[PDB]
Amino acid sequence: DLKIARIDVFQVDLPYSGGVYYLSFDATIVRITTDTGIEGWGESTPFGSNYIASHPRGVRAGIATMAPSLIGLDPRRVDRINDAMDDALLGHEDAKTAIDVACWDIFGKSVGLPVCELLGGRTNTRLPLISSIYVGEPEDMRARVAKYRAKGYKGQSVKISGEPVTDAKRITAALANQQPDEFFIVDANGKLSVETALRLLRLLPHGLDFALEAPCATWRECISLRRKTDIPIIYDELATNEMSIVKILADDAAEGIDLKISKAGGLTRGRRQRDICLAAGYSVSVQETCGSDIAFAAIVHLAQTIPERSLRCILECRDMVTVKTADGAFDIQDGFATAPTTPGLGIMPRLDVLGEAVASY
Amino acid sequence: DLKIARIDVFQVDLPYSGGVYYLSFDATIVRITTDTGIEGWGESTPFGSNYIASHPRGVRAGIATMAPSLIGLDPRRVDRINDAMDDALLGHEDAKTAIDVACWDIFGKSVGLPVCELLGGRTNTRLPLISSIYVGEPEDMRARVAKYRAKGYKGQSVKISGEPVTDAKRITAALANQQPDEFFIVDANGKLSVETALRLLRLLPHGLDFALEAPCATWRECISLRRKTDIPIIYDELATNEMSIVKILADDAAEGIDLKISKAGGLTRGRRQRDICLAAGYSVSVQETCGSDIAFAAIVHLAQTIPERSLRCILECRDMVTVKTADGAFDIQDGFATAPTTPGLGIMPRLDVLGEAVASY
Ligand SMILES: [Mg+2]
Ligand SMILES: [Mg+2]
Repeated sequence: DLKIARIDVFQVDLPYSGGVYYLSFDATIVRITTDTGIEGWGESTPFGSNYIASHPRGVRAGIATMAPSLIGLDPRRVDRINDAMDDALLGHEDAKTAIDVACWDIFGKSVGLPVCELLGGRTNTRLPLISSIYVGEPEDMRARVAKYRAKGYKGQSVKISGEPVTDAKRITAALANQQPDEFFIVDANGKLSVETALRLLRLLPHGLDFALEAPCATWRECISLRRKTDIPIIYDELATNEMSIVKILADDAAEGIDLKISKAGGLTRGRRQRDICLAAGYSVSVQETCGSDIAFAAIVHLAQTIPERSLRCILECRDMVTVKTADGAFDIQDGFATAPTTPGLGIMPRLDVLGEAVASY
Repeated sequence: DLKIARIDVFQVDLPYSGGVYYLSFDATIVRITTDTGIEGWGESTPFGSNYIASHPRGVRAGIATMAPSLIGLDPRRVDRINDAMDDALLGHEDAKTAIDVACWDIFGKSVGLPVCELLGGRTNTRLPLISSIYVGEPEDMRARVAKYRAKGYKGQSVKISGEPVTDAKRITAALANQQPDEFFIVDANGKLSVETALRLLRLLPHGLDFALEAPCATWRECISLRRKTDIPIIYDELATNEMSIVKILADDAAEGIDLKISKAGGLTRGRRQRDICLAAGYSVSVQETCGSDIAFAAIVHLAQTIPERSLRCILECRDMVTVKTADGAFDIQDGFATAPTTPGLGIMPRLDVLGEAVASY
């Protein structure tokens, strides 16, 4: 009754809004067209190739291997589509993401409903945006946190380098005037060894309220650290597909996850993981490795289905870039947003920015 | 004093010697040339894209992302080369493999020594080849096991489907006349759920001597099963880089591993893992996902450095294909082989078979 007739891949250079990130992004955007003419869009944009086992060339290569096997399938059967992608290629959540998201776009358009409504129904609360406080001198970090607070942000992500003594001063300053209505995350991006994590935690003065995200690079190290601290731990890099989330629960390894759409594998896997976390009482932040307006659409729709008490902000990933790839109303107002109310993802890509497809199936 | 001047990538179709595998291979071969003219070779050939998170297009895409960063580095500093590959791209052991192996080839040629001698020194014992018994009717499997026994093979790998009742009959028949000098492996290739693994193990009659390889798809399932059985367990698909091997030890999860060169990340990582296993008392089989004569060279040199008591056969991966990519003397004789004694890997590629490079850096 409805079949995938074509899968087109586009490539877009997305300049970094921060100029240069020390220690532009190559975005992969996919358009799926059904036999009836409905078009759906999805995106997968890795944060370089050093964040997790993912890179731009890898995303497109993965799509090339899977795409042929998807032609003729019903895009509305999102779980079956994912089963099919899994049968064609193991892992590669980053390559599967854009395809899955596009199917959801088509799905919503086919029944005339916003994606969040097909994901269980939209909540009646707004979505808090989270700030990104890059590593710098303690006072600089504190000032930037203040700038965001003055813009209405209620969530802040403080990055650290991995050098415990200075990091301690950075966290102390960054949280200097934290308020009762703010949620703070200290993100180590897997840069701490257990030794360094313990040294950092022991150096911190009392009174600092935050959750520690991605403390160490490997599962073993994070578990080892978990046994020696009472600080809330959030998995990000190590939280990949739904099988990894179940492992977190089996190991009582953390208190929540940073659910990045393209690391999870799309909205379908995002839903699977959402339900695992909500069933367990884990907190969930919805973000992305990186991405334009299209990737942001997926973030907002998934987040709009997570009860406020369980949500830990969302990342307006498009803030990381300077090129607009699509139009959409996300109702942004002083640090908060809400999912659109039109069919599908609620976005309309700018074909001129996408250029001609780099691949077609 | 010695630097990488060029990295060329070749692609070779390798027809399956078994005709068609149910439920040809695309081989990636790399040639590294130093500024002084020394050439080294390496290979990475995935067993399709369903075995592990690896595919042909992915191997080459990974090389494209890493290669530029390697130009100018000393190929002899194998561990530093691997550190550099890690700095350019996380994971992707499959893409790193061919480059690492080629550096070892260069390394051995530069000092006029076989790779196994630079890996710690060759043992004085022969390397037993292992058979591959594809799934079939019980009697057919038993007959094929007999065929290999009659050829002098002392190692046998019996594959199963994942259907416990029939699998039990298959294992019973396949091992019907196993001898005192033979080592048997039953490989589930991660196809058993804990439920199915338990049902299979409970159905088997007493007296069957074998080690169970890759029983379940995920780490959690394998640990769960480990707690409910006393059968030796060997990790294959889940044994990836050295960090995973340390995790096996931390979890007391298995008795040994199936070390596949391209899954491990090359000879350097192979050495790292070898030492972890030998230090622990874990058994080690040296194989490959798939591969021609070049990939086979890496297998033999690593295996020739593992004490006989700890080795669990090697896979003559080239037996899986019908196209010869290089000449080399592996001293094959009735189910046994030994590493060559000439410099480097001891192989000379057939340039005519490789065709023109598909990529150059
Ligand atoms: Mg993070
Ligand atoms: Mg195996």
